Amino acid sequence: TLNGGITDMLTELANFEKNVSQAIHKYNAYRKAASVIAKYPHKIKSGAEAKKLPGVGTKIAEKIDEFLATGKLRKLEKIRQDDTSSSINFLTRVSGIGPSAARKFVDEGIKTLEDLRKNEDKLNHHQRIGLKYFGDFEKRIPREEMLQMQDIVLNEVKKVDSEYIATVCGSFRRGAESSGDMDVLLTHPSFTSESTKQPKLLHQVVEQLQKVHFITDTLSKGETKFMGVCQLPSKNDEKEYPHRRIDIRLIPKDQYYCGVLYFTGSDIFNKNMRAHALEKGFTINEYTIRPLGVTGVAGEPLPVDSEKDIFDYIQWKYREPKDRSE
DNA sequence: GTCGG
DNA sequence: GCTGATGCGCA
DNA sequence: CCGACGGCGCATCAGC
Ligand SMILES: [Cl-]
Ligand SMILES: [Cl-]
Ligand SMILES: [Mg+2]
Ligand SMILES: [Mg+2]
Ligand SMILES: [Mg+2]
Ligand code: NA
Ligand code: NA
Repeated sequence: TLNGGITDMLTELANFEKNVSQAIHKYNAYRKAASVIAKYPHKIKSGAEAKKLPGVGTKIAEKIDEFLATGKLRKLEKIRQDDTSSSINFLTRVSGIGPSAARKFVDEGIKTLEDLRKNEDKLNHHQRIGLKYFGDFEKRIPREEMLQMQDIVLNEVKKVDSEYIATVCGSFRRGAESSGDMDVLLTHPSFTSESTKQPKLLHQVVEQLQKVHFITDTLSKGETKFMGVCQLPSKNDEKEYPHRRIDIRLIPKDQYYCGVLYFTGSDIFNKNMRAHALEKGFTINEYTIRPLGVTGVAGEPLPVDSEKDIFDYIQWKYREPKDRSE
């Protein structure tokens, strides 16, 4: 990988600011730099060169200078050698333990995995499930399994009502060889911006996936978003597949393109597209693209008939999902 | 941390 | 209950 | 040279 050194460096630092320093802005700042640099088609040979790129500033350039000179960064070596920092960072890897909780747990001497398993009682349900499948959630999902999981989900959706449409989004939709989790966008005719008089559209689908033992646990669940756990069925005498995170998001059918755009990501792409829409005087969310009022407030949703249409409004060359990755 | 008001 | 803030998610 | 930075769903707690 071309500038992997640098981008691993910046990505490790971002994680440090988010998880340990709880500096969310520095987090984004490192993330922005890392994306632009990873996109940069020449091997970077100095800090000054990188500083031309948007979102690289003086300090990231010093850091690139150091790393190019020595193959490491001292700041990161300090961080790597601080048990406290390192235990904080590590707890955030549990699903449902973010920066606050991680920090609190460490402040009362919960520093290891063994410690968490001995204090289940201190964990809410989400954290308790995060911990239970901690090792499973660390693994990636090969595309060939994602294809099995998709087949399973679309099959059951169809079974509940053939008018549902389910679309596997995220990295999968971008053509990744492996995904972190499974992201499913859901639409039904009876759910539109103009209204829902029909009850339990998401519920019916979650219930049916539990009925067939695909969904095994629920992290959080509302009327439009489900966050939970699933598992492919294994064969006799072969060890089980790991459990996997699954997110299902019910979007109004008439807002499908904004939704699919949102759920396809990547998260950096989304944030840069939304940032760009603003420079052009629009605001994009998963539901709509709207123009900006001078008073700050957003006006009315513009009509969209394709993903392509959203890019057009902000005057971007359409980018296929595979080119929305990092 | 960066870029821009 | 509510509104709002915060925490932890998602892309 | 301080001070915004995409946007939002769900869970939970504070102060009504
Ligand atoms: Cl749309
Ligand atoms: Cl909206
Ligand atoms: Mg992700
Ligand atoms: Mg995903
Ligand atoms: Mg996901
Ligand atoms: Na720059
Ligand atoms: Na976490």
